[PDB]
Amino acid sequence: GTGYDLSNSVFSPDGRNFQVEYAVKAVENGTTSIGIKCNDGVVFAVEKLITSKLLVPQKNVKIQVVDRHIGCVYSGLIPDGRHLVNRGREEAASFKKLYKTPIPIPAFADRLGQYVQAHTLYNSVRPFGVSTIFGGVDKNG
Amino acid sequence: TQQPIVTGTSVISMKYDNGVIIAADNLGSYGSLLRFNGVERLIPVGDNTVVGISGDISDMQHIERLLKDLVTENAYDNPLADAEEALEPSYIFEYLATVMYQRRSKMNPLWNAIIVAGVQSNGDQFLRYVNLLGVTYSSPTLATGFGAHMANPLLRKVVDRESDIPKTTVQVAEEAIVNAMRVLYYRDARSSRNFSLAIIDKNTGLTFKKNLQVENMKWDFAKDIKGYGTQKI
Repeated sequence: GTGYDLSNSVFSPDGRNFQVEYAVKAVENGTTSIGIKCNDGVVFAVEKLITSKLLVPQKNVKIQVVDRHIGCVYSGLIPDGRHLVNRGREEAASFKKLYKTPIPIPAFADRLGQYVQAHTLYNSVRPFGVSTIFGGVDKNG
Repeated sequence: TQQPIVTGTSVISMKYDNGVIIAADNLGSYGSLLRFNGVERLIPVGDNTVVGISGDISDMQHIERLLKDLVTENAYDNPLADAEEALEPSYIFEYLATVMYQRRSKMNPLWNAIIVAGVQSNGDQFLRYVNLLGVTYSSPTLATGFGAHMANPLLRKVVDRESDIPKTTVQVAEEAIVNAMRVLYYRDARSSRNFSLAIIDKNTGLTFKKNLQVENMKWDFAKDIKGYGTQKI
């Protein structure tokens, strides 16, 4: 029948999760942001739509730092991005507290991944309305 | 409630006309065993603050990690993290003071005595003490442990009240600190000859000096000392 796109954790008959696909529409609607991997680092950039002359230039910062070595940028629902980064920061601190070393970027990527995936497992939460581009430098590049 | 195992002795400090000096030796004692000789007990925070810590070294290392987390956290979503919204000595201290008093109130202290030395953004000298009881106080000279009993008397001869501060120079202040470290090496049984010294100056910034040694010691008179009363040879 129908109604498969009303709850988050529900599989449609073709094996899809429509609420996640609808979250993608929120991202596609957002500002454009990018990442570029260079031969000893990474670069992030983002478009900030100036709605009016009243917006103070150079303030309203969108790119966020995690620990001291990771940058995150995202497109879509900005608050959802901040929420994700707050989690990332909690998660990076935990890793450093126990293991001393700064969190490697692959390790950090999965921490965000597992958290975002968790928000597709239950109907009592909605998926994240962002796609996040992030990275940095660690022990091996 | 606990007991200190690996310990650091005196931390001594004073302010001068343009800033503050702070020093502490490089020893981690284990009771009467002089166990570790490469222990840095001065913790710089940014370019304007040095925290000197005595007492339990395991707790010092925990406090050390708290301070690194403070710097990280302060830089989050903070475009002015290395300008107007950088950490002041006063913020570092008030944070530490809060923690020290909460831990004593939980009957589980950080078994330390801490001196935060620095220069605020407006140029003012910052020097304040806090310990395991959460007790705080400011003075033109501050010292922990044996330094309180032996260094303060010497340092107070240079800066006896607030008005002596603008009259006191870096050279005179540093010499007074260095002399006090020699005196502590003479009479404190848990002291080391090797120490670190840090100057924070409102003009010349943070100057951190490692691997200093007590020099110009007087011992020659010991040869003339024989017996304990009546013995002649």
